[PDB]
Amino acid sequence: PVKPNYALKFTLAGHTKAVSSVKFSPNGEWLASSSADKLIKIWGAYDGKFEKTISGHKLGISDVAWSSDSNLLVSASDDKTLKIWDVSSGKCLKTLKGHSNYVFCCNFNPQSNLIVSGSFDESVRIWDVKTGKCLKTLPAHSDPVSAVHFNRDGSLIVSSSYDGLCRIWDTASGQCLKTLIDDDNPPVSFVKFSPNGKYILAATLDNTLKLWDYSKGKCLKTYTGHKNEKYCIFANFSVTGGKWIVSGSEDNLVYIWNLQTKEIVQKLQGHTDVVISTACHPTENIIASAALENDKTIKLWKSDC
Ligand SMILES: COc1cc(CN2CCc3c(cc(Cn4ccnc4C)cc3-c3cn(C)nc3C(F)(F)F)C2=O)cc(OC)c1
Repeated sequence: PVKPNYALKFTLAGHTKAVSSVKFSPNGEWLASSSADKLIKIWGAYDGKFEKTISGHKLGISDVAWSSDSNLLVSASDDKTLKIWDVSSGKCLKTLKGHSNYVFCCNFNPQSNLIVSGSFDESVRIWDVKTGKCLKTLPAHSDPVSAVHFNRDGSLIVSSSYDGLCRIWDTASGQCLKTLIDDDNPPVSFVKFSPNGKYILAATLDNTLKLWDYSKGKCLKTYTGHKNEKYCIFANFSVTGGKWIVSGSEDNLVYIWNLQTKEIVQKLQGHTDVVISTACHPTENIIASAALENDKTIKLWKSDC
């Protein structure tokens, strides 16, 4: 494929404040969304059909993530907690307490016995899913933590922060294995491992995304053309068809790049505020996007490649 042809199929209205994060369930059936309105919503991944609302946090929610079997969700809230939810019943199974400021980002490990979180309190915490207890507190950064992600076998965690650092952590020991910097130390607004686990995709608040080989510390690709100077915006590897990079943008568009050539191959227009979050369906060429307070809708876009 040379270029995709993503076209708007559904617009998902229901949150009453900015949408903070959207994620597809690993089994492809569902989309979960979190919002500053303190709610989680569940939507059909293929038809946009509203499914249910999950409530219980006392303040807005920044992030949600799915367990590997698609049965559990974890949410990260301004109330300083994370919550583990059984999706099909809606019950809160555990409340994870320990952070001393907003919890901004979260993820399960692939085995989904652990949760990693990053907080405005500048720490990363590793939690046991079964007991809800904090296993490790990492003195990870000197500014809020903008992203945390496990690699494909769960042995590593990558974190990013406004302090301009990206760090790689040994899940088992909690030891910092690598600190990665970039010229002029722009805030690092997002990071995540590539699906094969060999690369790091990192956003910096200088309107730039970079694909890094973190082992050799070498920048392999640079993607520009979007607007990213103010917000932490999710980015993705799209792998079900053509190999793309996907990101939101502060000009209200979804950007899609060719991973190897770095050329913009499509811009998706429709949102009326910053596109803060995008996600890529695990098996079909479907993108979900979500926007800030002046918009508050989620959109599902479908491509033939
Ligand atoms: C002190 O300076 C700062 C400023 C900022 C700015 N900041 C704060 C608000 C915010 C931001 C990014 C994302 C997207 N997101 C979430 C998890 N991972 C990602 C990529 C969601 C939200 C958010 C949370 N809630 C409850 N409502 C929202 C919404 F904006 F949608 F209203 C964001 O950029 C961040 C920061 O440290 C991290 C330090």
